[PDB]
Amino acid sequence: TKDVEASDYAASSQETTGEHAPVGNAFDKNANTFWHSKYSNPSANLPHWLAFKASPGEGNKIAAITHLYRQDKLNGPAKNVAVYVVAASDANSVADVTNWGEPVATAEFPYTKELQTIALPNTIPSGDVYVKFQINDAWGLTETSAGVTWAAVAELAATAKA
Ligand SMILES: CC(=O)N[C@@H]1[C@@H](O[C@@H]2O[C@H](CO)[C@H](O)[C@H](O)[C@H]2O)[C@H](O)[C@@H](CO)O[C@H]1O
Ligand SMILES: [Ca+2]
Repeated sequence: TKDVEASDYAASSQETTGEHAPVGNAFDKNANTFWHSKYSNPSANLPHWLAFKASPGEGNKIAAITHLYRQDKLNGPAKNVAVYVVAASDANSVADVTNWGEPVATAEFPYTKELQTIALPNTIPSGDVYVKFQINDAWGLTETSAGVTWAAVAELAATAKA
């Protein structure tokens, strides 16, 4: 698998007050930086999401989404998550996508900071697509604690069959 060019980043919210965690940090190929949902007041509640345009080249269809948690500490990583994909011809930009359709994939991540890979069905649109990665709930401050209400992602990407 090969990494797919990403562009046109969007997020349901982002924290820039309590720390510097804007949406761009989930796409900069740097495991030491992350996007964080907004938790300073007025805070954002679940679900949280990130969205981007994936451009695998004409003729190709993306194969998977990868997710890398923040790497400094465990602080309630994503648990149940969902992936939406729409053809790029459906809207002018990521921000113009109103209807994401049914999820093409769901996963329950284990309690960890290691890289997660979500395989996508071979029936999704080929070509350039808009992608939304959505965190519906989260792990707790420990593995058996009540789930937290925020989210953080160090790296998000699409891959394609090389
Ligand atoms: C600054 C710090 O270490 N704070 C701790 C909390 O961690 C922060 O949590 C907020 C969300 O509430 C952000 O996620 C931020 O990035 C984290 O550093 C931690 O959740 C609590 C409980 O252990 O202690 C705080 O001290
Ligand atoms: Ca990063």
